[PDB]
Amino acid sequence: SVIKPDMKIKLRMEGAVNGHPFAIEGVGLGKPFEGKQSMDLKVKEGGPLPFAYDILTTVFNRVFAKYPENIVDYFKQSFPEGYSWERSMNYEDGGICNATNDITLDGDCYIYEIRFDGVNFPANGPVMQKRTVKWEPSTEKLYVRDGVLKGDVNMALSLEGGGHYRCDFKTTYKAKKVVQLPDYHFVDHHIEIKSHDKDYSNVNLHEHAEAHSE
Repeated sequence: SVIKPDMKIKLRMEGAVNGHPFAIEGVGLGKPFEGKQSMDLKVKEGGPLPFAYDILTTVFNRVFAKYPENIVDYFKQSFPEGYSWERSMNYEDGGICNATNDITLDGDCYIYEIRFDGVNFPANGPVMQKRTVKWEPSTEKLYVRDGVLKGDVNMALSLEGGGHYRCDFKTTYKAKKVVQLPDYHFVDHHIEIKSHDKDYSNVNLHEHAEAHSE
């Protein structure tokens, strides 16, 4: 297979939040079969970012998910051609983020082309006022719809000062070539920023994911 235990990551994100443009590029590595990955992100345009960095982290590849033998792996199946996904993230206070990622493979490195667009975040909200701490772990529900894979997850950001800020995710994954379709299943996720400088110009982001079924 084209999927090897150790692979590299390279990405560029171009986006905007409340109409203000920015761009971030990253370099990382991961273990597709263990569902582990790490990366170093750097703001190239639009910094210092005037919004909570956390609204970006889950946009920074389900190929990095431990898939058991009894569960069809939609993602690892799609390479070398690769796959792409679209997502809408609806926050409880009206803020909404749309994102897309086109994932291709070059040798042993995945290449991401990411677009990010968020709007309607309240000026006094947790995002614009950067009052988030981290995302809580989550469980994504994945199911097939019209020959493609859909995935929804109830997300929540812990807020500095107590409480949580809820956001609902709705994603569509599209393999660039025909692959076997899986049965309804789940993917546990745990994303964490391990380090970063004061204004988040540099960020070290890690993620751990594992799939499973009833």
